[PDB]
Amino acid sequence: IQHPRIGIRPTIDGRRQGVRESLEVQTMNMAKSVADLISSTLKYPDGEPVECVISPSTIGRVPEAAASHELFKKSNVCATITVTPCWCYGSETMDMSPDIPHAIWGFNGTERPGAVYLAAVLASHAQKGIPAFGIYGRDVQEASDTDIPEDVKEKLLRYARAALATGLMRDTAYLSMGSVSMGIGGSIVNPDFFQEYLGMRNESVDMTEFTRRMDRGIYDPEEFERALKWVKENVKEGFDHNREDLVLSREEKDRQWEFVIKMFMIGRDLMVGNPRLAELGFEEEAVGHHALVAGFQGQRQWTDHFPNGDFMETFLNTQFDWNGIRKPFVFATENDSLNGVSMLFNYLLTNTPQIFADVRTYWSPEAVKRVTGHTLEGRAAAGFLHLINSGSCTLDGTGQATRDGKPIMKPFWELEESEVQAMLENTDFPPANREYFRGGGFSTRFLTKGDMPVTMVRLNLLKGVGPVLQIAEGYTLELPEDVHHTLDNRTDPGWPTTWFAPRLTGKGAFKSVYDVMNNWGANHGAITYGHIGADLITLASMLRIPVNMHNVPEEDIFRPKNWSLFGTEDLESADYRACQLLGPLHK
Ligand SMILES: [Mn+2]
Repeated sequence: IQHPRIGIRPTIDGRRQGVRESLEVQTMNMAKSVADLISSTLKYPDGEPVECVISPSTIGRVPEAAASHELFKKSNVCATITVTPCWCYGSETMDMSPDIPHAIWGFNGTERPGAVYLAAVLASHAQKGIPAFGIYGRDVQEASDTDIPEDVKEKLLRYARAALATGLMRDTAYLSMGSVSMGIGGSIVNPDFFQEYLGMRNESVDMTEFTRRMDRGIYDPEEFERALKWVKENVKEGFDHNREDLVLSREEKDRQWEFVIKMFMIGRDLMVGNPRLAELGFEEEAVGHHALVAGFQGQRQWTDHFPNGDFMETFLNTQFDWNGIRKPFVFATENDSLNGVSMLFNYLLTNTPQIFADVRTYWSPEAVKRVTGHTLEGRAAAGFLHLINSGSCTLDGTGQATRDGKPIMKPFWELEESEVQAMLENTDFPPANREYFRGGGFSTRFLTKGDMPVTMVRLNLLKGVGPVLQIAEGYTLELPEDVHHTLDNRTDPGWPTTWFAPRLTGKGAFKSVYDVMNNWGANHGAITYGHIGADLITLASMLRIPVNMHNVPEEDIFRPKNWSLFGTEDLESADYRACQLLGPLHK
């Protein structure tokens, strides 16, 4: 986990004999209050507070800009925020860095013409092709006021959350274990996308590596014994749906439990390395693959032979195991690298674990009535989607964590012991269906609680354009029990279920629930706790990824100010024109 910094640049009128001297304290204060707002509100994925760096002085002339640049170059700065209460000399004071985002906050004061600077400097940004965000508060503030108004706070934090996400991805790897899974497009990994858009490397390991490590004892035998004991005490094996001649013996199931535990360990060791392996004499394997995110191909070649990836996938994505409560390791079923990245976006913006799901079924009010006799009401009234992965899901996806008596998913450092216990208590692990997964294993089964606000998210590669992002804010649903059971028993009752209704807006692909499904670009989605659409739109514009589809209110759209120059009326097309022209950060 990197600690990318936000660089705060206090710019000032350069002229002295009184002018500059009298603005110094106010200008330096704006910088310090942004730093405080950020460091006391946001945290890195590891729970540490976000770190900021202020320029070595206020910036009135270019050599002060160069000094700031010098300091930032070596303080691991992933983005800048310029703050000012006054007029400053635009092109002499601006940050020229083309590979990171920039935001300018201009104080809305009258003696304090920060807004004139704001607009002038953003004009330079747009003219010189260096995208920058503009942060202007609705209400004139007194020259003395040091409160950051709420509209300003909101823009600053949104900008900062998205910037930090770009900073956390940069220079990390995606690891593939295996390759293409059952001709799924997202499993045909495109390194140009990772490299150009995300600043990321691609690593790769054939699944044979698992076998090698199991056969030769390349994992921690002490951990294994603690894991086996923990699993027996905490993991409840579920109902075996297998037909008579496919049902495994108690002995063979017990062996498979040992196997999937070692899978989890090896998967995790592959991603992030493990000091213990160096102690055991496997110095090369100890380093890992520097993976901020990864996937397991599984089907068909591995799952035809050996226990499936469900246990490994579930637990990497879950915020605890026998070693205690912890960050998740963002992990893609079927090596769907695009779903992995979709989950990664959500994860880095929220510090919360991520649901991987097949978008399995659209249930219309009509089909529910025919099948169950029940007329849908409330949030479910317009129909809904069955979100269900083929065996694995973050246990946090139960929705068993709670805030104000409402279901949520939490960053790991906020998880209480009773919440973790409730997640386990409400989860089952049915043996794998051996008509699909000959090699065996155990899937994960639970039902996500209703009434949880969530965002479903997907990146798709469009040939000759690149990645495009789709976003659907909505709510999890609680169906009447007999209705849930009917719909479930008829689909895949060995797997975990989330019932999802997207918010409809009457525009675009959100006129009906069917249209949301009909416009979804893959079999998979990434689903996070929270309504994070506006954050995703902001992140997307930083990465020059167009948004093909979202249900976020237009007034929450926050993009660099030069997008505006591509159009104010057809925001979608303006977004494609801007992303098209600017291209990916690292091309
Ligand atoms: Mn799938």
